[PDB]
Amino acid sequence: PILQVQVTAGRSQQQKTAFLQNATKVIEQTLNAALPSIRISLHEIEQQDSIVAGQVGAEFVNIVAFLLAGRNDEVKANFLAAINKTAVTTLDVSDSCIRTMLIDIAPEHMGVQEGLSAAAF
Amino acid sequence: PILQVQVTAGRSQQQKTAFLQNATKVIEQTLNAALPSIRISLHEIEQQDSIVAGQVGAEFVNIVAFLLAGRNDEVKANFLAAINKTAVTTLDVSDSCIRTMLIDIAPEHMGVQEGLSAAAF
Amino acid sequence: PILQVQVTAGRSQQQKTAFLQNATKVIEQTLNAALPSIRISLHEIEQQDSIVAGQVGAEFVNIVAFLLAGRNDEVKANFLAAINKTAVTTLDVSDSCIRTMLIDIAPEHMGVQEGLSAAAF
Repeated sequence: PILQVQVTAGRSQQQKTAFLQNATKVIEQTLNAALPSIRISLHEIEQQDSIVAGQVGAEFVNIVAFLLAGRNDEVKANFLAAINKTAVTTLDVSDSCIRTMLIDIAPEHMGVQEGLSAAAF
Repeated sequence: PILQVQVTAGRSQQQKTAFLQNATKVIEQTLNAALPSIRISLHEIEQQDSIVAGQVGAEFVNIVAFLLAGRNDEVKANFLAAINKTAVTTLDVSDSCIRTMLIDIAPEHMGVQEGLSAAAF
Repeated sequence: PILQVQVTAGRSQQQKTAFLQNATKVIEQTLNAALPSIRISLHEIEQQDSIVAGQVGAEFVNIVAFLLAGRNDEVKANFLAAINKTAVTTLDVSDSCIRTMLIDIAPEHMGVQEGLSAAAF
């Protein structure tokens, strides 16, 4: 499951390092995808370049997760809980402010190694 | 509805400030989501880091909007019109160059407060 | 089909220029969308701001492609192959490390020129 993440700006590397590290380790820990399938990208966002509720500058994370369809409401429900857990622990933010977004892609619609669709595996 | 936005780079803050402000106010004004549900993130893009039609460096906006499924073609159709309106007014761009992308997420597939899926509310 | 792209950081412009140029030319070359419909945005990502497999700093690309639904598994399958081809040729990376993500949007859910949904055309 490749992941892209927006966090409110202003963290040390190891925050935005260890977070990606146990984000990977939690993406394995969240069934399927050994390792080579997962990636995670962090892209910090400036205050006065974001708004939570209606207050510009409000700390935030949104995870968009692209996974290969065929997975269960409850394993997905499990991703969400452990990944909010990790984001909280190692990004030093609130549980409430992480918006994850689980996007299940079909094997013919993900272009992977060699540009052969994921289906062709 | 959390929002992520790519605009061609080169604006003053208040442009890329007031735009987010009435983008929020228009996201309320566009039925459902009181406030705490909405967020908006702006991420400006350099010329020669984007292309509209086939001409590198061409002013542009693309809004990706993540909303909770269950909403109507016409309220969505309403988002699009007022949000192109706002993007135009306060980002100082053309109507034609904003590409919005309405993505309706299911309540079990959005991880929100506490990492409990949105369904569990 | 508007495109957003994350590449591992560290390329010259013309890499991240010509890539967008034949990415456009290949998006035409991949049936439908004359030109004014396509856009492509590149957003480079720092090492220690990304992870492929579980190794922070690993060169990578992910293309998210937003296209208007109604297109065939095999033309999409064609996008993937030529666009991995182009990404490889002109971004100087491996075939295996590009993750594309084909997202087919419905004509009423894409807000385009004038903020009139794409359906209304």
